[PDB]
Amino acid sequence: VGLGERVSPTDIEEGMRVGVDRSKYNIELPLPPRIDPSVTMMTVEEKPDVTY
Amino acid sequence: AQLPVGFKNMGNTCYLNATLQALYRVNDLRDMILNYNPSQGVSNSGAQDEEIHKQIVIEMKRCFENLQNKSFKSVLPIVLLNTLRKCYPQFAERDSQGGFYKQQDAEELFTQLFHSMSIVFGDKFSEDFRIQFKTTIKDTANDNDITVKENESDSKLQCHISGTTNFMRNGLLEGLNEKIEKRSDLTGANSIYSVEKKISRLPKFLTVQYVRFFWKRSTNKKSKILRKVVFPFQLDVADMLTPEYAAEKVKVRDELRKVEKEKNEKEREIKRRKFDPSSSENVMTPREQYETQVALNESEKDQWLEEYKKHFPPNLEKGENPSCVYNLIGVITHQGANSESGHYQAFIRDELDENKWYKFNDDKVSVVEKEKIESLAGGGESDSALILMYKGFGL
Amino acid sequence: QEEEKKQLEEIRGNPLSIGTLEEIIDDDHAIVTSPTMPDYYVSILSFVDKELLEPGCSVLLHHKTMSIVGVLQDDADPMVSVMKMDK
Repeated sequence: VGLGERVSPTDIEEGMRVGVDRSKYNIELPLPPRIDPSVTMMTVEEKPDVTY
Repeated sequence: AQLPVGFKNMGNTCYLNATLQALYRVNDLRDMILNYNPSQGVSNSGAQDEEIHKQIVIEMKRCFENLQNKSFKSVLPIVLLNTLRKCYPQFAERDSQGGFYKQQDAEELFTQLFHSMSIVFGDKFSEDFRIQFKTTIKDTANDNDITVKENESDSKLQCHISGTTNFMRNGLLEGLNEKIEKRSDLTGANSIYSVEKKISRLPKFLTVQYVRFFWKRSTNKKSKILRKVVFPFQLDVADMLTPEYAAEKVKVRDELRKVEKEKNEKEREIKRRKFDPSSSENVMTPREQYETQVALNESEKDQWLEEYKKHFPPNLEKGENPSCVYNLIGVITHQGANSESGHYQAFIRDELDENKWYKFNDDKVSVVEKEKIESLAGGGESDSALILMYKGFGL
Repeated sequence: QEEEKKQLEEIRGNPLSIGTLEEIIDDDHAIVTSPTMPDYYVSILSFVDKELLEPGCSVLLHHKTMSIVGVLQDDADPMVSVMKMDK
Protein backbone atom coordinates (compact mmCIF):
# COMPACT_ATOMS: atom_id res chain seq x y z
CA VAL A 1 0.00 0.00 0.00
CA GLY A 2 1.13 3.70 0.60
CA LEU A 3 0.56 6.80 2.64
CA GLY A 4 -2.80 8.50 2.54
CA GLU A 5 -2.91 12.20 3.37
CA ARG A 6 0.64 12.23 4.60
CA VAL A 7 1.89 9.47 6.88
CA SER A 8 5.52 9.81 8.04
CA PRO A 9 7.69 6.75 7.49
CA THR A 10 8.87 6.81 11.12
CA ASP A 11 5.38 6.21 12.50
CA ILE A 12 4.86 2.74 10.89
CA GLU A 13 6.81 -0.10 12.63
CA GLU A 14 6.63 -3.95 12.73
CA GLY A 15 3.65 -4.77 14.82
CA MET A 16 2.10 -1.34 14.52
CA ARG A 17 -1.57 -1.36 13.62
CA VAL A 18 -2.78 0.79 10.85
CA GLY A 19 -6.08 2.18 9.83
CA VAL A 20 -6.59 1.64 6.01
CA ASP A 21 -9.61 2.47 3.92
CA ARG A 22 -12.18 -0.26 2.87
CA SER A 23 -11.04 -0.59 -0.64
CA LYS A 24 -8.85 2.33 -1.54
CA TYR A 25 -6.30 0.68 0.81
CA ASN A 26 -4.19 3.56 2.16
CA ILE A 27 -2.99 4.43 5.66
CA GLU A 28 -4.75 7.40 7.40
CA LEU A 29 -3.69 7.15 10.95
CA PRO A 30 -1.07 4.86 12.45
CA LEU A 31 -2.84 3.19 15.34
CA PRO A 32 -1.05 2.10 18.62
CA PRO A 33 0.43 -1.42 18.34
CA ARG A 34 -1.81 -4.45 19.11
CA ILE A 35 -5.41 -4.65 20.40
CA ASP A 36 -4.38 -7.50 22.77
CA PRO A 37 -3.19 -5.15 25.68
CA SER A 38 -6.68 -3.65 25.95
CA VAL A 39 -8.22 -7.12 26.40
CA THR A 40 -5.91 -8.01 29.19
CA MET A 41 -5.90 -4.68 30.98
CA MET A 42 -9.45 -5.48 32.25
CA THR A 43 -7.97 -8.21 34.45
CA VAL A 44 -5.34 -5.90 35.81
CA GLU A 45 -6.13 -4.39 39.18
CA GLU A 46 -4.24 -1.51 40.76
CA LYS A 47 -2.44 -1.38 44.13
CA PRO A 48 -4.84 -3.19 46.48
CA ASP A 49 -4.95 -1.95 49.96
CA VAL A 50 -4.91 -3.89 53.18
CA THR A 51 -3.53 -2.74 56.59
CA TYR A 52 -0.51 -4.87 57.73
CA ALA B 1 -8.74 34.69 40.69
CA GLN B 2 -12.31 33.98 39.26
CA LEU B 3 -12.78 30.93 37.19
CA PRO B 4 -12.40 31.07 33.40
CA VAL B 5 -15.50 30.31 31.29
CA GLY B 6 -16.88 29.97 27.80
CA PHE B 7 -15.42 32.43 25.28
CA LYS B 8 -18.05 33.56 22.93
CA ASN B 9 -17.75 31.91 19.48
CA MET B 10 -19.77 32.91 16.40
CA GLY B 11 -18.22 30.67 13.75
CA ASN B 12 -14.79 30.84 12.18
CA THR B 13 -13.22 32.53 15.28
CA CYS B 14 -12.11 29.30 17.02
CA TYR B 15 -8.46 29.94 16.51
CA LEU B 16 -8.89 33.49 17.64
CA ASN B 17 -10.53 32.38 20.94
CA ALA B 18 -8.01 29.85 21.85
CA THR B 19 -5.01 32.26 21.62
CA LEU B 20 -6.64 35.02 23.62
CA GLN B 21 -7.48 32.82 26.74
CA ALA B 22 -3.92 31.49 26.47
CA LEU B 23 -2.24 34.82 26.91
CA TYR B 24 -4.61 35.85 29.70
CA ARG B 25 -3.61 33.00 31.98
CA VAL B 26 -0.04 34.43 32.42
CA ASN B 27 -0.36 36.31 35.66
CA ASP B 28 1.98 39.20 34.84
CA LEU B 29 0.61 39.75 31.44
CA ARG B 30 -2.94 39.95 32.64
CA ASP B 31 -2.11 42.71 35.14
CA MET B 32 -0.18 44.91 32.74
CA ILE B 33 -3.04 44.63 30.31
CA LEU B 34 -5.62 45.54 33.12
CA ASN B 35 -3.46 48.44 34.11
CA TYR B 36 -3.25 49.75 30.54
CA ASN B 37 -4.77 53.16 30.12
CA PRO B 38 -4.35 55.35 26.94
CA SER B 39 -2.97 58.05 29.13
CA GLN B 40 0.42 56.18 29.39
CA GLY B 41 0.45 55.90 25.58
CA VAL B 42 2.70 53.88 23.25
CA SER B 43 6.19 53.40 24.53
CA ASN B 44 7.45 53.49 20.90
CA SER B 45 6.81 56.12 18.31
CA GLY B 46 8.77 53.86 15.78
CA ALA B 47 5.59 52.62 14.24
CA GLN B 48 3.09 54.36 11.91
CA ASP B 49 0.46 51.87 13.28
CA GLU B 50 1.12 53.08 16.86
CA GLU B 51 -2.52 54.16 17.43
CA ILE B 52 -4.06 50.94 16.18
CA HIS B 53 -1.77 48.92 18.46
CA LYS B 54 -3.17 50.78 21.52
CA GLN B 55 -6.70 49.88 20.37
CA ILE B 56 -6.09 46.18 20.17
CA VAL B 57 -4.63 46.13 23.59
CA ILE B 58 -7.79 47.84 24.98
CA GLU B 59 -10.11 45.28 23.39
CA MET B 60 -8.13 42.48 24.95
CA LYS B 61 -8.64 44.32 28.23
CA ARG B 62 -12.35 43.97 27.66
CA CYS B 63 -12.10 40.32 26.87
CA PHE B 64 -9.95 39.52 29.86
CA GLU B 65 -12.20 41.13 32.44
CA ASN B 66 -15.22 39.34 31.11
CA LEU B 67 -13.41 36.01 30.74
CA GLN B 68 -12.54 35.99 34.41
CA ASN B 69 -16.14 36.73 35.27
CA LYS B 70 -18.09 33.62 35.96
CA SER B 71 -21.21 35.50 34.82
CA PHE B 72 -20.17 36.64 31.38
CA LYS B 73 -19.27 34.07 28.72
CA SER B 74 -19.77 36.92 26.33
CA VAL B 75 -16.72 38.81 25.58
CA LEU B 76 -17.89 40.36 22.21
CA PRO B 77 -15.03 39.42 19.76
CA ILE B 78 -17.00 40.94 16.90
CA VAL B 79 -15.20 44.38 17.17
CA LEU B 80 -11.73 42.91 18.09
CA LEU B 81 -11.73 40.93 14.86
CA ASN B 82 -12.61 44.02 12.84
CA THR B 83 -9.65 45.86 14.28
CA LEU B 84 -7.34 43.04 13.37
CA ARG B 85 -8.17 43.28 9.66
CA LYS B 86 -7.19 46.92 9.53
CA CYS B 87 -3.96 46.48 11.40
CA TYR B 88 -2.68 43.59 9.26
CA PRO B 89 -3.67 42.39 5.73
CA GLN B 90 -3.00 38.73 6.85
CA PHE B 91 -6.23 38.90 8.73
CA ALA B 92 -8.24 40.63 6.01
CA GLU B 93 -7.66 37.39 3.97
CA ARG B 94 -9.86 34.30 3.31
CA ASP B 95 -13.37 34.32 2.04
CA SER B 96 -16.13 33.51 4.47
CA GLN B 97 -19.68 34.16 5.76
CA GLY B 98 -20.37 37.71 7.07
CA GLY B 99 -16.89 39.46 6.99
CA PHE B 100 -13.71 37.92 5.46
CA TYR B 101 -11.47 36.27 8.02
CA LYS B 102 -12.30 32.54 8.45
CA GLN B 103 -10.13 30.00 10.37
CA GLN B 104 -6.31 30.75 10.34
CA ASP B 105 -3.03 29.73 11.58
CA ALA B 106 -2.89 30.45 15.33
CA GLU B 107 0.90 30.74 14.63
CA GLU B 108 0.24 33.82 12.41
CA LEU B 109 -2.13 35.36 14.92
CA PHE B 110 0.36 34.85 17.84
CA THR B 111 3.38 36.60 16.04
CA GLN B 112 1.15 39.58 15.12
CA LEU B 113 -0.35 39.94 18.64
CA PHE B 114 3.14 39.81 19.95
CA HIS B 115 4.21 42.97 18.17
CA SER B 116 1.10 44.70 19.26
CA MET B 117 1.86 44.45 23.02
CA SER B 118 5.62 45.09 22.21
CA ILE B 119 4.97 48.46 20.71
CA VAL B 120 2.61 49.65 23.44
CA PHE B 121 4.74 48.63 26.44
CA GLY B 122 8.10 48.88 24.70
CA ASP B 123 11.04 46.74 25.87
CA LYS B 124 9.38 45.49 29.12
CA PHE B 125 7.11 43.09 27.15
CA SER B 126 9.97 42.04 25.01
CA GLU B 127 12.45 41.03 27.70
CA ASP B 128 9.96 38.57 29.01
CA PHE B 129 10.34 36.49 25.69
CA ARG B 130 14.02 37.25 24.60
CA ILE B 131 16.21 34.15 24.11
CA GLN B 132 19.95 34.54 23.67
CA PHE B 133 21.91 31.92 21.93
CA LYS B 134 25.60 31.11 21.54
CA THR B 135 25.27 29.64 18.06
CA THR B 136 28.05 27.68 16.41
CA ILE B 137 27.99 27.34 12.71
CA LYS B 138 30.08 24.38 11.47
CA ASP B 139 29.98 23.06 8.05
CA THR B 140 29.56 19.33 8.17
CA ALA B 141 32.17 18.87 5.46
CA ASN B 142 34.42 21.74 6.85
CA ASP B 143 34.29 21.48 10.61
CA ASN B 144 37.49 23.42 10.70
CA ASP B 145 35.44 26.50 9.61
CA ILE B 146 33.53 27.52 12.76
CA THR B 147 31.92 30.99 12.82
CA VAL B 148 30.49 32.03 16.15
CA LYS B 149 27.51 34.42 16.88
CA GLU B 150 27.01 35.33 20.51
CA ASN B 151 24.47 38.22 20.02
CA GLU B 152 22.09 35.95 18.01
CA SER B 153 18.67 36.08 19.50
CA ASP B 154 15.02 35.46 18.89
CA SER B 155 11.76 36.03 20.61
CA LYS B 156 10.55 32.49 19.78
CA LEU B 157 12.00 29.01 19.75
CA GLN B 158 11.01 26.59 17.05
CA CYS B 159 10.61 22.86 17.78
CA HIS B 160 11.16 21.05 14.56
CA ILE B 161 9.41 17.69 14.67
CA SER B 162 10.46 16.77 11.14
CA GLY B 163 13.11 14.09 11.01
CA THR B 164 12.99 11.22 13.49
CA THR B 165 10.88 12.37 16.55
CA ASN B 166 8.57 10.52 18.81
CA PHE B 167 8.33 13.11 21.52
CA MET B 168 8.20 16.79 22.10
CA ARG B 169 11.31 16.30 24.18
CA ASN B 170 13.18 14.81 21.24
CA GLY B 171 11.91 17.57 19.08
CA LEU B 172 13.20 20.31 21.16
CA LEU B 173 16.75 18.81 20.34
CA GLU B 174 16.18 18.47 16.63
CA GLY B 175 14.86 22.15 16.71
CA LEU B 176 18.24 23.45 17.65
CA ASN B 177 19.69 21.65 14.57
CA GLU B 178 18.11 23.95 12.09
CA LYS B 179 20.02 23.54 8.79
CA ILE B 180 20.93 26.37 6.46
CA GLU B 181 23.31 26.51 3.44
CA LYS B 182 25.45 29.42 2.20
CA ARG B 183 26.29 30.28 -1.37
CA SER B 184 29.83 31.33 -0.19
CA ASP B 185 32.54 28.60 -0.33
CA LEU B 186 34.73 31.05 1.68
CA THR B 187 32.75 29.51 4.52
CA GLY B 188 33.50 26.01 3.06
CA ALA B 189 31.26 24.59 0.35
CA ASN B 190 27.52 24.79 -0.43
CA SER B 191 26.90 21.76 1.89
CA ILE B 192 24.33 21.91 4.76
CA TYR B 193 25.64 23.54 7.96
CA SER B 194 25.09 22.05 11.37
CA VAL B 195 23.77 24.97 13.32
CA GLU B 196 23.78 24.37 16.98
CA LYS B 197 22.27 26.68 19.46
CA LYS B 198 22.71 26.68 23.25
CA ILE B 199 20.59 28.89 25.35
CA SER B 200 22.68 31.14 27.51
CA ARG B 201 19.85 33.34 28.67
CA LEU B 202 16.28 32.23 29.47
CA PRO B 203 13.22 34.64 29.36
CA LYS B 204 10.57 34.73 32.03
CA PHE B 205 7.99 33.39 29.57
CA LEU B 206 8.87 30.79 26.93
CA THR B 207 6.87 30.39 23.62
CA VAL B 208 7.16 26.98 21.78
CA GLN B 209 5.92 26.98 18.20
CA TYR B 210 5.74 23.59 16.48
CA VAL B 211 6.93 23.99 13.00
CA ARG B 212 5.11 21.41 10.89
CA PHE B 213 2.94 23.02 8.13
CA PHE B 214 4.31 22.31 4.70
CA TRP B 215 3.14 21.30 1.30
CA LYS B 216 3.69 17.59 1.07
CA ARG B 217 5.09 17.60 -2.41
CA SER B 218 4.44 13.99 -3.25
CA THR B 219 0.66 14.12 -2.52
CA ASN B 220 0.24 17.72 -3.76
CA LYS B 221 -1.64 18.77 -0.70
CA LYS B 222 -1.29 20.75 2.43
CA SER B 223 -0.12 18.47 5.15
CA LYS B 224 1.46 18.59 8.51
CA ILE B 225 4.13 16.33 9.88
CA LEU B 226 2.17 13.37 11.35
CA ARG B 227 4.94 12.12 13.66
CA LYS B 228 4.06 11.37 17.30
CA VAL B 229 4.89 13.81 19.98
CA VAL B 230 4.10 13.75 23.66
CA PHE B 231 4.34 16.66 25.94
CA PRO B 232 4.97 15.99 29.57
CA PHE B 233 3.36 18.23 32.16
CA GLN B 234 6.72 19.25 33.71
CA LEU B 235 9.43 20.62 31.44
CA ASP B 236 13.09 20.71 32.32
CA VAL B 237 15.59 22.31 29.98
CA ALA B 238 18.82 21.74 31.98
CA ASP B 239 20.53 19.93 29.15
CA MET B 240 20.08 22.68 26.59
CA LEU B 241 21.38 25.22 29.02
CA THR B 242 25.10 25.91 28.73
CA PRO B 243 26.72 24.50 31.93
CA GLU B 244 27.80 27.84 33.37
CA TYR B 245 24.25 29.39 33.18
CA ALA B 246 22.66 26.12 34.43
CA ALA B 247 24.39 26.11 37.91
CA GLU B 248 22.99 29.41 38.91
CA LYS B 249 19.50 28.29 38.00
CA VAL B 250 19.63 25.06 40.18
CA LYS B 251 20.53 27.15 43.28
CA VAL B 252 17.60 29.61 42.77
CA ARG B 253 15.19 26.76 42.36
CA ASP B 254 15.69 25.63 45.97
CA GLU B 255 14.25 28.80 47.59
CA LEU B 256 11.21 28.25 45.36
CA ARG B 257 10.75 24.68 46.59
CA LYS B 258 10.14 25.88 50.18
CA VAL B 259 7.16 28.11 49.24
CA GLU B 260 5.57 25.41 47.06
CA LYS B 261 5.34 23.19 50.24
CA GLU B 262 3.76 25.89 52.51
CA LYS B 263 1.33 26.67 49.71
CA ASN B 264 0.17 22.92 49.53
CA GLU B 265 0.11 22.53 53.39
CA LYS B 266 -2.57 25.16 53.98
CA GLU B 267 -4.34 23.99 50.88
CA ARG B 268 -5.25 20.66 52.41
CA GLU B 269 -6.76 22.37 55.46
CA ILE B 270 -9.29 24.03 53.12
CA LYS B 271 -10.74 20.77 51.76
CA ARG B 272 -11.64 19.50 55.25
CA ARG B 273 -13.75 22.47 56.11
CA LYS B 274 -16.00 22.12 53.19
CA PHE B 275 -16.38 18.38 53.74
CA ASP B 276 -18.00 18.80 57.09
CA PRO B 277 -21.47 20.36 57.18
CA SER B 278 -22.15 23.86 58.41
CA SER B 279 -23.63 22.73 61.77
CA SER B 280 -25.56 25.35 63.88
CA GLU B 281 -26.25 28.78 62.48
CA ASN B 282 -29.75 28.03 61.99
CA VAL B 283 -32.06 28.14 58.93
CA MET B 284 -29.07 28.51 56.59
CA THR B 285 -28.03 26.60 53.50
CA PRO B 286 -24.41 25.23 53.78
CA ARG B 287 -23.82 26.97 50.46
CA GLU B 288 -23.45 30.43 52.00
CA GLN B 289 -20.60 29.17 54.31
CA TYR B 290 -18.91 27.41 51.30
CA GLU B 291 -18.70 30.42 48.92
CA THR B 292 -16.73 32.30 51.42
CA GLN B 293 -14.07 29.58 51.55
CA VAL B 294 -13.83 29.46 47.84
CA ALA B 295 -13.04 33.28 47.93
CA LEU B 296 -10.23 32.79 50.55
CA ASN B 297 -8.53 30.21 48.39
CA GLU B 298 -8.29 32.31 45.24
CA SER B 299 -6.67 35.12 47.41
CA GLU B 300 -4.27 32.85 49.14
CA LYS B 301 -2.98 31.55 45.86
CA ASP B 302 -2.05 34.99 44.38
CA GLN B 303 -0.38 35.84 47.75
CA TRP B 304 1.82 32.63 47.50
CA LEU B 305 2.97 33.60 44.03
CA GLU B 306 4.18 37.01 45.33
CA GLU B 307 6.26 35.26 48.00
CA TYR B 308 8.33 33.39 45.35
CA LYS B 309 9.11 36.57 43.47
CA LYS B 310 10.20 38.61 46.57
CA HIS B 311 12.53 35.84 47.81
CA PHE B 312 14.47 35.69 44.44
CA PRO B 313 17.91 37.23 44.58
CA PRO B 314 18.25 41.04 43.62
CA ASN B 315 21.08 39.61 41.47
CA LEU B 316 18.29 38.19 39.28
CA GLU B 317 17.62 40.40 36.17
CA LYS B 318 14.13 41.15 34.83
CA GLY B 319 13.59 39.08 31.69
CA GLU B 320 15.29 36.03 33.24
CA ASN B 321 13.44 32.94 34.51
CA PRO B 322 14.48 32.13 38.10
CA SER B 323 14.90 28.42 37.37
CA CYS B 324 15.43 25.65 34.76
CA VAL B 325 11.86 24.21 35.36
CA TYR B 326 8.64 25.63 33.88
CA ASN B 327 4.95 24.65 34.36
CA LEU B 328 2.49 24.08 31.48
CA ILE B 329 -0.36 26.57 31.63
CA GLY B 330 -1.91 26.62 28.21
CA VAL B 331 -2.04 24.32 25.19
CA ILE B 332 -3.40 25.60 21.93
CA THR B 333 -4.07 22.34 20.09
CA HIS B 334 -4.90 21.97 16.44
CA GLN B 335 -6.90 19.33 14.61
CA GLY B 336 -7.07 18.71 10.83
CA ALA B 337 -4.06 19.31 8.51
CA ASN B 338 -5.83 22.04 6.63
CA SER B 339 -5.95 25.24 8.69
CA GLU B 340 -8.03 26.79 5.90
CA SER B 341 -11.04 25.35 7.82
CA GLY B 342 -9.44 23.24 10.50
CA HIS B 343 -10.64 23.59 14.19
CA TYR B 344 -8.79 24.88 17.15
CA GLN B 345 -9.38 23.77 20.80
CA ALA B 346 -8.06 25.17 23.92
CA PHE B 347 -6.84 23.68 27.25
CA ILE B 348 -6.34 26.11 30.02
CA ARG B 349 -4.98 25.12 33.50
CA ASP B 350 -7.39 25.95 36.11
CA GLU B 351 -6.66 28.82 38.38
CA LEU B 352 -8.34 27.81 41.62
CA ASP B 353 -6.80 24.25 41.36
CA GLU B 354 -3.57 24.07 39.17
CA ASN B 355 -4.07 20.37 39.35
CA LYS B 356 -7.34 20.51 37.36
CA TRP B 357 -7.62 21.95 33.78
CA TYR B 358 -10.59 23.34 31.93
CA LYS B 359 -10.99 22.42 28.43
CA PHE B 360 -12.50 25.26 26.69
CA ASN B 361 -14.09 23.95 23.42
CA ASP B 362 -14.92 27.36 22.60
CA ASP B 363 -18.02 28.43 24.50
CA LYS B 364 -18.59 25.06 25.86
CA VAL B 365 -16.80 24.09 29.11
CA SER B 366 -15.92 20.52 30.06
CA VAL B 367 -13.65 19.28 32.81
CA VAL B 368 -10.62 17.35 32.00
CA GLU B 369 -7.42 16.42 33.91
CA LYS B 370 -3.74 17.39 33.62
CA GLU B 371 -3.17 13.66 33.15
CA LYS B 372 -5.59 13.54 30.15
CA ILE B 373 -3.36 16.10 28.42
CA GLU B 374 -0.20 13.98 29.25
CA SER B 375 -1.82 10.79 27.91
CA LEU B 376 -2.27 12.30 24.40
CA ALA B 377 -0.45 10.32 21.59
CA GLY B 378 -0.47 13.62 19.69
CA GLY B 379 -0.14 13.20 15.84
CA GLY B 380 -3.53 13.08 14.00
CA GLU B 381 -4.98 10.31 16.17
CA SER B 382 -5.85 12.87 18.73
CA ASP B 383 -5.63 16.71 19.28
CA SER B 384 -1.93 17.68 19.18
CA ALA B 385 0.02 20.86 20.33
CA LEU B 386 0.85 23.65 17.86
CA ILE B 387 1.66 26.35 20.41
CA LEU B 388 2.66 25.61 23.96
CA MET B 389 2.77 28.35 26.62
CA TYR B 390 5.18 27.79 29.53
CA LYS B 391 5.38 29.93 32.71
CA GLY B 392 8.36 30.31 34.92
CA PHE B 393 7.94 28.53 38.18
CA GLY B 394 6.33 30.66 40.83
CA LEU B 395 5.62 33.69 38.75
CA GLN C 1 -42.08 9.54 21.79
CA GLU C 2 -42.23 10.84 18.22
CA GLU C 3 -38.70 12.13 18.45
CA GLU C 4 -37.26 8.73 19.44
CA LYS C 5 -39.20 6.88 16.87
CA LYS C 6 -38.29 8.98 13.77
CA GLN C 7 -34.73 9.08 14.48
CA LEU C 8 -34.46 5.30 15.23
CA GLU C 9 -35.85 4.25 11.84
CA GLU C 10 -33.64 6.69 9.86
CA ILE C 11 -30.35 5.86 11.50
CA ARG C 12 -31.00 2.16 11.69
CA GLY C 13 -31.08 0.41 8.47
CA ASN C 14 -31.04 -3.25 9.60
CA PRO C 15 -29.62 -5.99 10.04
CA LEU C 16 -27.34 -4.75 12.70
CA SER C 17 -24.10 -6.69 13.26
CA ILE C 18 -23.08 -6.58 16.97
CA GLY C 19 -19.72 -5.83 18.29
CA THR C 20 -17.72 -5.78 21.55
CA LEU C 21 -16.21 -2.49 22.68
CA GLU C 22 -12.58 -3.13 23.40
CA GLU C 23 -11.47 0.38 24.13
CA ILE C 24 -12.47 4.00 23.94
CA ILE C 25 -10.22 6.86 22.87
CA ASP C 26 -11.66 10.25 23.85
CA ASP C 27 -12.41 11.82 20.43
CA ASP C 28 -15.72 9.97 19.93
CA HIS C 29 -14.08 7.02 18.24
CA ALA C 30 -13.87 3.56 19.68
CA ILE C 31 -12.10 0.35 18.68
CA VAL C 32 -14.41 -2.62 18.51
CA THR C 33 -13.95 -6.20 17.23
CA SER C 34 -16.75 -7.28 14.92
CA PRO C 35 -17.36 -11.00 14.35
CA THR C 36 -15.11 -10.57 11.18
CA MET C 37 -11.38 -11.21 11.72
CA PRO C 38 -10.69 -7.54 10.61
CA ASP C 39 -11.55 -5.21 13.43
CA TYR C 40 -12.78 -1.71 12.69
CA TYR C 41 -11.87 1.68 14.09
CA VAL C 42 -15.27 3.18 14.38
CA SER C 43 -16.92 6.54 15.09
CA ILE C 44 -19.31 6.78 18.04
CA LEU C 45 -22.34 8.48 16.34
CA SER C 46 -25.59 9.26 18.05
CA PHE C 47 -27.60 7.82 21.01
CA VAL C 48 -25.67 6.17 23.87
CA ASP C 49 -23.62 8.45 26.18
CA LYS C 50 -19.80 8.22 25.95
CA GLU C 51 -19.60 7.90 29.87
CA LEU C 52 -22.25 5.22 29.97
CA LEU C 53 -20.11 3.09 27.76
CA GLU C 54 -17.34 1.38 29.68
CA PRO C 55 -14.90 -1.11 27.96
CA GLY C 56 -16.06 -4.79 27.84
CA CYS C 57 -19.63 -3.81 26.87
CA SER C 58 -21.23 -5.53 23.77
CA VAL C 59 -22.71 -2.97 21.33
CA LEU C 60 -24.93 -2.44 18.42
CA LEU C 61 -23.13 -1.32 15.24
CA HIS C 62 -24.77 -0.18 12.04
CA HIS C 63 -24.26 -2.42 9.06
CA LYS C 64 -23.65 0.23 6.25
CA THR C 65 -21.00 2.00 8.26
CA MET C 66 -20.01 0.73 11.64
CA SER C 67 -20.98 3.28 14.25
CA ILE C 68 -22.14 2.97 17.83
CA VAL C 69 -25.98 3.27 17.43
CA GLY C 70 -26.57 2.22 21.00
CA VAL C 71 -26.64 -0.75 23.44
CA LEU C 72 -29.62 -2.94 24.42
CA GLN C 73 -27.47 -6.11 24.85
CA ASP C 74 -25.21 -6.03 27.97
CA ASP C 75 -23.34 -9.08 26.75
CA ALA C 76 -26.63 -11.07 26.45
CA ASP C 77 -25.78 -14.71 25.71
CA PRO C 78 -28.32 -17.67 25.60
CA MET C 79 -26.23 -19.38 28.30
CA VAL C 80 -27.50 -16.97 31.07
CA SER C 81 -31.17 -17.57 30.07
CA VAL C 82 -30.66 -21.36 30.27
CA MET C 83 -29.12 -21.11 33.72
CA LYS C 84 -31.79 -18.73 34.86
CA MET C 85 -34.41 -20.91 36.46
CA ASP C 86 -36.07 -18.76 39.13
CA LYS C 87 -39.30 -20.48 38.01
